[PDB]
Amino acid sequence: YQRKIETTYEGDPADWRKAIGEYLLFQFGVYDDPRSTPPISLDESGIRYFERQLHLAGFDEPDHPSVERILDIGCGWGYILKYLADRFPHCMRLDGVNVSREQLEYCAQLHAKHGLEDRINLYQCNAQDVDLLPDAATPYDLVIIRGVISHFPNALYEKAMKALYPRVRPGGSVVISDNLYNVALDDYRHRKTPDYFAKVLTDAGFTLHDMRVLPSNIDVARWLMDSKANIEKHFPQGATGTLEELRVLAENWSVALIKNKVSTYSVIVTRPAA
Ligand SMILES: Nc1ncnc2c1ncn2[C@@H]1O[C@H](CSCC[C@H](N)C(=O)O)[C@@H](O)[C@H]1O
Ligand code: NA
Ligand code: NA
Repeated sequence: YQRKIETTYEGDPADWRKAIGEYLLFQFGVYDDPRSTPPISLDESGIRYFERQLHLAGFDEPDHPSVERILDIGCGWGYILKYLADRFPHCMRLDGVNVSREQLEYCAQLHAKHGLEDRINLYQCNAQDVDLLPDAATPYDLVIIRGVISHFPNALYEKAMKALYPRVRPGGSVVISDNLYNVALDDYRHRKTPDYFAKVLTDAGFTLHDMRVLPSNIDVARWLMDSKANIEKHFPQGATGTLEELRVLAENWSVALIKNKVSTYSVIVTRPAA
């Protein structure tokens, strides 16, 4: 299982920057932010989407909880952790978990470029093993799971949430983005529905704060077709590996989004007080 994930994300980050943007954010974007000046890049749409999730989780309210420890589960190429270090300058502990050694090497380089290595800790760790993270005595105020659970089988997703719940502070937020199938059954010719997806979280003990389609189907399609155009512009001789797979997937996934067969969801849950 884990070797397949490692193979998927082992490619040169410089090639990925040409495909998905300089920030290497890989869970779509929003094209509706009044602060965005068109044309809207993948970097811009991705960050504005993440900012909208933090807004929906209550972090623009002046009396939100003090963000003292952060976890990013499946932290990709590390820009969400960089953004969060800038967003919460008083947060002196941000932890990233990832199975991809190539992505973690890039994360360490990005964080070192910004002098963030004393605030951001990196762990080569499966999501199911978050119970192994150091200092259980300091719970997490904010946990990010951005485009990761779609890579998990149902047993792994349930096991990971069971491991995560004790590590979240009461009143702390888990801010999730994932790619779901809108209906349980489609014509014959890691599938999760919204009801199933939310029930894993509430069964684990979390309380729903907000769940909605975000980005919109047409915004996810825009992100995919802009990434496809980037790959075709920057690899005119032909793409290889995961970037060729993304180029092909962009059209098929965009069609499914236009037909409303699949959507991307923002899912925010909190740990309740005992
Ligand atoms: N079981 C697992 N445990 C930890 N990380 C996992 C995982 N399965 C997938 N991943 C990681 O999940 C990420 C999916 S891509 C999304 C990356 C990042 N969160 C972003 O929003 O840009 C990759 O970093 C991949 O290596
Ligand atoms: Na390159
Ligand atoms: Na690896």
